[PDB]
Amino acid sequence: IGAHSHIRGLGLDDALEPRQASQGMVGQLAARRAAGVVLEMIREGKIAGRAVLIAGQPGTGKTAIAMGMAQALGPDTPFTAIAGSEIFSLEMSKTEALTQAFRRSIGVRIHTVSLHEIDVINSRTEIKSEVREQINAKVAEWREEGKAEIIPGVLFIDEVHMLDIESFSFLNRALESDMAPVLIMATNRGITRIRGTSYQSPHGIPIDLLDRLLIVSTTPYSEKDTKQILRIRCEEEDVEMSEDAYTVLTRIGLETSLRYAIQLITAASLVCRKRKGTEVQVDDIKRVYSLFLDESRSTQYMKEYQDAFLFNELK
Amino acid sequence: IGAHSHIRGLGLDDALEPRQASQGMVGQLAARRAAGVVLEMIREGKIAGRAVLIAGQPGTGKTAIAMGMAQALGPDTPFTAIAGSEIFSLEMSKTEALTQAFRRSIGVRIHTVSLHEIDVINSREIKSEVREQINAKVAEWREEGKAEIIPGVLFIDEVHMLDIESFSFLNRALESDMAPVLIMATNRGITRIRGTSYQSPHGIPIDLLDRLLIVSTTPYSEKDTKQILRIRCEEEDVEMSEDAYTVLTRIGLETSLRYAIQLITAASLVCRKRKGTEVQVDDIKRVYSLFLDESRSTQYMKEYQDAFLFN
Amino acid sequence: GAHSHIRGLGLDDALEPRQASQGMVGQLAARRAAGVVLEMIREGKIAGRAVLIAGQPGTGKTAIAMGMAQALGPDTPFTAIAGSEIFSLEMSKTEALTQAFRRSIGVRIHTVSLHEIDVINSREIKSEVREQINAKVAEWREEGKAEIIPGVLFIDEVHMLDIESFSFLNRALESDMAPVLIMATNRGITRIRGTSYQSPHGIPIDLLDRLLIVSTTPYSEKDTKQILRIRCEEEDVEMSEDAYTVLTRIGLETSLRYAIQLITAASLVCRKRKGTEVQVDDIKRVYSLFLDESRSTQYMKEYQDAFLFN
Amino acid sequence: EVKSTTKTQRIASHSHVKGLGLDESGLAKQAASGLVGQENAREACGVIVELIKSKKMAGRAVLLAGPPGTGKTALALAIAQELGSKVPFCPMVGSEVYSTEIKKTEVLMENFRRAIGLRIKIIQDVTLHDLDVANATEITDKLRGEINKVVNKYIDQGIAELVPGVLFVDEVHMLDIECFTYLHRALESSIAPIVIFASNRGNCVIRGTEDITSPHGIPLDLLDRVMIIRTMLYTPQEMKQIIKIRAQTEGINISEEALNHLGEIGTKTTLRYSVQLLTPANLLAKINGKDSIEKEHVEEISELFYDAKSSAKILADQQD
Amino acid sequence: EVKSTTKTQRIASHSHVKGLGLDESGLAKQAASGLVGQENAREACGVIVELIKSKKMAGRAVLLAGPPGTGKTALALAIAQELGSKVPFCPMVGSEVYSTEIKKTEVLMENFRRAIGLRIQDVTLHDLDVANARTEITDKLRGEINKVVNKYIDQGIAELVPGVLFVDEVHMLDIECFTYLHRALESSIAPIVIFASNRGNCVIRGTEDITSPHGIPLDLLDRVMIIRTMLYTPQEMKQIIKIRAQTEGINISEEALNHLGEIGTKTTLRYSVQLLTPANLLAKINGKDSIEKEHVEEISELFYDAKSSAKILADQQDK
Amino acid sequence: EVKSTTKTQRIASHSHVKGLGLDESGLAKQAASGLVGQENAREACGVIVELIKSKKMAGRAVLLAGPPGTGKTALALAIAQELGSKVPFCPMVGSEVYSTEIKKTEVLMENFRRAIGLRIIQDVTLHDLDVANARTEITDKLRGEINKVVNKYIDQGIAELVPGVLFVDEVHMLDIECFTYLHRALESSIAPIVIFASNRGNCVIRGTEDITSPHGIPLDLLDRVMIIRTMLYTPQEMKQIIKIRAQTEGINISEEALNHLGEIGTKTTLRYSVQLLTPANLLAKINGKDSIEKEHVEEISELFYDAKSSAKILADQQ
Ligand SMILES: Nc1ncnc2c1ncn2[C@@H]1O[C@H](COP(=O)(O)OP(=O)(O)OP(=O)(O)O)[C@@H](O)[C@H]1O
Ligand SMILES: Nc1ncnc2c1ncn2[C@@H]1O[C@H](COP(=O)(O)OP(=O)(O)OP(=O)(O)O)[C@@H](O)[C@H]1O
Ligand SMILES: Nc1ncnc2c1ncn2[C@@H]1O[C@H](COP(=O)(O)OP(=O)(O)OP(=O)(O)O)[C@@H](O)[C@H]1O
Ligand SMILES: Nc1ncnc2c1ncn2[C@@H]1O[C@H](COP(=O)(O)OP(=O)(O)OP(=O)(O)O)[C@@H](O)[C@H]1O
Ligand SMILES: Nc1ncnc2c1ncn2[C@@H]1O[C@H](COP(=O)(O)OP(=O)(O)OP(=O)(O)O)[C@@H](O)[C@H]1O
Repeated sequence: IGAHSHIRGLGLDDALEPRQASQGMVGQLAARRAAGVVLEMIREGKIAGRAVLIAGQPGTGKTAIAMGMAQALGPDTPFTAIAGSEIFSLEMSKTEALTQAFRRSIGVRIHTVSLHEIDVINSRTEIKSEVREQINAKVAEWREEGKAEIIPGVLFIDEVHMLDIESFSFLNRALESDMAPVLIMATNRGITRIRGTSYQSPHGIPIDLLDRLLIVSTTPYSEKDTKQILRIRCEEEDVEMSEDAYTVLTRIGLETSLRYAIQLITAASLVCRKRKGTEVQVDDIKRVYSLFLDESRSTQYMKEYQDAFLFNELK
Repeated sequence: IGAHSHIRGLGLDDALEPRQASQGMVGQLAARRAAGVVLEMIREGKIAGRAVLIAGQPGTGKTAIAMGMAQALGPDTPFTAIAGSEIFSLEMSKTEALTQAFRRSIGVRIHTVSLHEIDVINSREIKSEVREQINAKVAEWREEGKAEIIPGVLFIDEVHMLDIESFSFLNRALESDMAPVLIMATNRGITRIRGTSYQSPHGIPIDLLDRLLIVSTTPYSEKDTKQILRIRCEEEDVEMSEDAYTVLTRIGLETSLRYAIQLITAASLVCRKRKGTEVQVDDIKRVYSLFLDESRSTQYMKEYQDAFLFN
Repeated sequence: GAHSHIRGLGLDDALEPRQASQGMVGQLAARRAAGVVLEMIREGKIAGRAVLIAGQPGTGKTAIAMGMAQALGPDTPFTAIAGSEIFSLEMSKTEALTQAFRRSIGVRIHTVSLHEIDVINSREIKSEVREQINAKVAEWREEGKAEIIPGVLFIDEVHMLDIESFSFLNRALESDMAPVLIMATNRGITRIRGTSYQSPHGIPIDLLDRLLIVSTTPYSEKDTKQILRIRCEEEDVEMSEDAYTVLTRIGLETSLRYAIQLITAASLVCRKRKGTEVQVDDIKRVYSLFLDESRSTQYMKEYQDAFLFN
Repeated sequence: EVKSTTKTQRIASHSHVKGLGLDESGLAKQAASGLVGQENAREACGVIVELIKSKKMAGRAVLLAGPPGTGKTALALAIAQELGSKVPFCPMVGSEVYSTEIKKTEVLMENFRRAIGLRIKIIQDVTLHDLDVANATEITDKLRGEINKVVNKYIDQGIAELVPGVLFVDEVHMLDIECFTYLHRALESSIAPIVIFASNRGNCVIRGTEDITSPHGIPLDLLDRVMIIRTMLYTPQEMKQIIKIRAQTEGINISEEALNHLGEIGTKTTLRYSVQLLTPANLLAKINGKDSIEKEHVEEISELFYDAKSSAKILADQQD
Repeated sequence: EVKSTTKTQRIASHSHVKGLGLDESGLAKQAASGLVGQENAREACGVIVELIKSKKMAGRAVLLAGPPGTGKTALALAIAQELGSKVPFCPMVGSEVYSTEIKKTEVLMENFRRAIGLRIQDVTLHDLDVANARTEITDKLRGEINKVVNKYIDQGIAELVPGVLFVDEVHMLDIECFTYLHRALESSIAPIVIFASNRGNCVIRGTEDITSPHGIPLDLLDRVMIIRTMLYTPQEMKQIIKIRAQTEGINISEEALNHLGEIGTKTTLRYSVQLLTPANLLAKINGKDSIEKEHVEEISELFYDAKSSAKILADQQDK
Repeated sequence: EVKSTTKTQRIASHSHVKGLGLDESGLAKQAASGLVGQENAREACGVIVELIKSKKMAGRAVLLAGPPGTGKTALALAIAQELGSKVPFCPMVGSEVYSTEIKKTEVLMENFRRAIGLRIIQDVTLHDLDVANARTEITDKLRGEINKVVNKYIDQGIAELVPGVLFVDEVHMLDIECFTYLHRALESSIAPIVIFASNRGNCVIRGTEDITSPHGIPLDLLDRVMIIRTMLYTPQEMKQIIKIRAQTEGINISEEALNHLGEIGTKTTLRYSVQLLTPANLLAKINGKDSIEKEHVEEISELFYDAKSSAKILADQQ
């Protein structure tokens, strides 16, 4: 089961106004409306030489908004979401990792198949430079024939601040293509040094690329919006839960993270299943919270430990 | 038109005493005299295992003195002036860049042709085998008597740019019998030696410093600056008013001689664009407002960055 | 040799140190603990373990390691290397360490180290050559014509090793014929080379957690004299008692290494004037001639500091 | 036959820049040839134009030093316009040289070839790079040697004439010591384009030196051969003026109230940010069934979308 | 036929750990299945076990976070016990990837293959790799075994049993290794990856600037479930040391055990347990049936713990 | 036949150094064998000489620790002179190993081969034999051929091996890997006597970044090293050395000029002072003068600078 399984589009009306709860989206109104304006630009073909940045704290639906945009663009539109750190591979070049990420977001119609799938099919049965060169000529023939349609999708780069200039320059060259997908990046970082450079820049993105961005901000969720997201996620993970439990899990979510709160659903349901239960109660959420820790509690304990042994270095 | 086109020699008498204004050289007296004593050493053959360092602030005639020495050595003597940063190439090894710089300064008489030209002729970085053949070819011509090896002058400006790897190359390079007279320039005092964690005067390893004849250039007065500008105008074929020279030298002293000279070409165009006949103060004044000196260029950038930091 | 006098640990049956026995003087606690380690090697209870001798320089860390190797057997292979020795122009850190390990693993026929067998069937050693010898020795062993006798590998200046080499030792000690690894250092908490992390003795925590850590305490005037007295006997140097009194003072004030270094030089000064035995004037003169690493530096500090004031 | 390699996405924002807008004497007009204000930098570019034409730019390059969104690129394009139309203009960013699959020399070689053109005598206007792709497996330096021999024979015959253009290098502090050495050497050639640098920084460490700080991050050897022109921030009147040209160019109707607000957004952020709001603001108006952009549309787009500085600030404040 | 590649020297210290010792409901017992105390971490591992068995550990990993010598390894081994006896358990240290002669990918590939087994013959995927090479274990040889194994599964002669891959000193893996793990963790036939940490926020190796919890990239850390292990009470300390003594067949007086327990409080439980062998040999030398207080006291004086041995030096270096 | 590879430009400054100038007992004389003052370091070198001759330098090396221009090189050359004349002496600088076209091992192997000689009476070094066989390039395959030839000549009795002195200046410049190459070579029976030189105190060992040790020498190697301190000369010892140099080179100098040239030494280094002799002589020759007078020295000292003062001029202007 996918994390954004509930997201079926941006859920805005004809006037690009967000509906509070529609198409799997909840709240995050301003960002959803701005994402809608971007859609109109993709459709009107006014997105050339531009990209999207979704700047916001973790668990504010940056990926969910990006997913929504891909759903709203079409039911077959290729969506690829990757982390910045994912391109730093033992078995792959940063660019080859990014090339794969790009070709995953570019579709070919017959049934729709991504350029990357076509590469894997005519490979292992990193991708060969000659193989891609053949497919690029193959798809050029099919397109000019009219038997195939090139449908550019959405490429989402989470943790974008993880990229270096070498990879940032790759994206510029990549977006020069006519079949280039709509690049949407995300970060929770402000002014940071650009990796591979001695220079600092907003979100750690080179100024030349920032000057071409449509920057969107995701604001943090309220108790109401958090509950609604958990309520939706339970439905997707097929988890029945009490209202007093939702009240507690949202509190946990607000005090910790939405990720941690969602992480507890699967575990809380098992605790409940192990005793009959029928639906997850407060005691179930409470017990599962004591069992598994959030990254903040986890580090606080380790800090307390390491700091106490450092004071030992004196006595 | 070249920057040192006016420099025809060191402008010294038989007793190696500088003439204030001679052979295209103005003032810079002690360094010129010192450069003359170095020539006597090259001539007597007492320069083996030694080199020259012209240490001085930018625009004090370090290159001009190096140029005057090369002119004074002979009309055919090979002179090669390179920047320290020029050896850091995309299409070339630091040493291969330096090898080319050295072979450009070593001549072969037949019409004099540098060893480097002979390499380029029998080539299109140059092949290791190609140089090895030419080195054997020139060895035959020399022992025959049909060719004469005439070592010249290699000038390395911004010398502090070089790392130990390249500094060690120069030591090996100067071991050769046909090695040119290495003259190096810098405006840097104690700096770390590139490629090392150690600091040394001028960023030069102590082993090489212990072998140098260090010549120091002192900055120019209002009089000497005017005379250099006056000379440069003559070379660039620019007529200028006396009141304008007064202003341009002031600009030169307050900024740099490079910037003051850079203005000549621009000021003459401003003048030419309105008839003028000769460059006036308002021409120098206008061209100063148009084009910036690097000091002004950065000060404005500091003011910008600092204003956005406060707001 | 520097440890020519060391003929064992000089312990009784109850593993109690004898103060002066088998070439060993004082350093009692460190010696007794080394004896406990021997019992573990013999009882086959040393698997997945290694030894560390933490102690200041010239406290017999190498001497104790030698005493253990002497006590294990007369034929037991002992190899002592410095940490810095693996950082070679003509050799891989691991290949340097592979050689160090194969030098400490013996083969009985006359006993010959695995490394000697490599050199014989060679002139870094070829990967294919070792692979053949490893199969060759496997046949001889299973036949019964040869006996594998694991010895002692001593890595002095251990803090010099990086994680790449520390990981090699872990893989190396996994072998059944692996020698007893004895490491020594004079360093407390230091960064692990190749890492941004600090650890006692600059050793990774995973390896530290497996170590039997012995501590060598510094020598007294009595113990220092006894070591020099022993070293003179080995270097065949006759010396006056008044001279021994001075040389031990020099030793305590400087290092035992430096006081030992002077013996050879002092005897030559004496030989150059008849003498018969080294006198105080001989030790005094040789001290003025050659400097100890600390006086050497103090003079270099005094120089640099004087030019800083001018 | 030609094909044109030209990266139109780049020069798209300057479609309105048709020259320097100088008078017969050489003085700038408030608004002329698409350019508004920035009179002094424009006048200085005029001198640069005459020096290029008078063959007095012997080994010299140009640096445009000014804050972002002050028309440094627009001026470099205007210089190319003024050199006579169909003169190549190749805008690039210092960071382009840093690619994993393509060598630094190959990024630079291509951009230089993109900046040197040919006039064949209908008159065909081709760049040296258009000819490179016209031949092609992959653009090797062996293929470059073939074109260079062909081109050199056409010149000597008199069928074609070589037109060196303008190579604009933005974010100069991003080039490394080795790239500057490649530029300086190319800048010494007779058939080279006029290299135009652009900086918005002061003293910088030269990339590849780690310790060495020099003005604009340019080695002093090259900087001695460079002529600096200062670009300045626009007044709110000059701001509205530029934004209006862009709106007109794009065929976008905007109310004077909306333009005034869009002018003050520029003052707060950059002119580039303000100009870029026009497209979304127009689409919002079209959605609302409106002929032109009104203040509400601009205000709404300015609230939905952010500028790097303010979006990064939002985060840092939430984090504190 | 089998051979078993298993590095027994590693798991040797945990020979006594036979399971989590939880009751029918899922609550821990003071002492059961070899485990003493650490009840909450044990109960949390119980949930992890049921989630693995219920196929609910979809792309999820586990991190055990606690001070050294608090049974993080013992628990990771107990998880593997609780999964089904002859279920592979591959304990490794983050620093293992750093070798001069062997590639990072090859160290990781081997350890993953060492953690995925086959089923009655019980073989791991790595035992099969060596059975063929006894030139060198190439990825071409791996492709042959993978085709053989996949045909056996579809036929029904053999069944694939994914085990536990325990990675200690996690802060030691570099950004590229985490990318290799994360990708492997996405596979259906992957083992359950269990990380271990006693560190807080660390710079991610290969980033130089970037600090994240336990040195794990946030991308991977979001897929990670954290269980906290804690320091043992002096009563629990003596209890564990006694199990170890019994396991090794070592007799120890209650007075000696009490002292050996308090040594553990001062140092670590690991240090205390390790003193048993030398303390026993000293007793055997002294012709004694069991370890007495004197023996423990003598061994504790002759041998040191890294912290106190390093302190001795630093103090001598001050004087 | 011989050719002699010897880099004469190096040893040229020490043409006057003919030995240690010690008396029958082993004490130094104020001035003897070309050496002036530096009595204690000279006496210490005397012991080193006897230890080399008595085969007691078993794996041991030497370090002359002292300020620049205190005869560390002159002493290392005198050690080679005292070992018997025609004993190889190979002076080198730690930074020589850092070359782009030549491997560190190759720089070191050449200098070691340059420091081990042969007596056939023909006096050849192992490196002279290497070039003789090459006059493609000196490969280690060519080295194996010479080594077999040389070893058969020794066993026959036609030639005898004479290990010399390898002088390594600016020791703090060698990296951890070079020291490992030296230490290993220093363990050989047929090795030269390695003589290090340092004007530095504690240094980071090159290739370690964090690790500081005396003179930048790894402690493993430093334990096998014997330290001899060289000290600064008084203006009189200074003047005496300069006078010897002037005489050697065949340059006439007034005592007044020599007194000033001695005090220039005190202000800068002895090396700087000695180097002023050639330009000062040429200035006198230009002025049509038989000898160097005070004016000539004063003029040369004003026109030319010493690295320290020329760098200071810059920093002060800055
Ligand atoms: N406005 C929203 N409406 C519906 N579901 C949402 C919304 N925001 C977040 N979610 C859901 O909550 C979870 C967290 O959202 P998401 O992963 O997009 O956050 P994020 O800001 O991208 O942070 P990160 O990816 O770094 O963890 C997902 O399962 C996502 O689908
Ligand atoms: N307890 C001892 N009994 C006899 N000889 C000893 C003793 N301790 C040291 N020595 C001798 O004194 C010298 C120095 O000892 P050793 O080399 O082992 O010290 P260390 O602690 O290992 O320091 P390092 O090897 O770093 O110089 C050697 O010749 C050694 O044999
Ligand atoms: N003086 C001007 N007159 C007319 N249009 C201008 C003027 N200056 C700038 N523009 C236009 O305003 C926009 C921003 O200017 P430009 O892109 O050239 O500035 P910049 O200083 O080079 O910085 P950056 O490229 O980083 O945004 C472009 O659309 C440009 O064409
Ligand atoms: N709760 C427990 N019950 C029984 N034995 C335990 C328990 N905890 C630990 N042990 C045992 O005590 C010793 C130390 O525990 P372990 O090695 O698993 O701890 P750790 O926290 O992983 O740290 P480290 O591996 O660095 O020493 C081992 O012998 C282990 O089997
Ligand atoms: N005691 C001495 N007696 C005679 N000549 C000496 C004496 N000391 C030095 N010299 C000579 O003075 C000069 C400088 O000495 P030397 O070059 O050996 O010193 P250094 O300490 O090794 O430093 P550096 O090589 O960096 O200049 C040389 O010409 C040398 O031969």
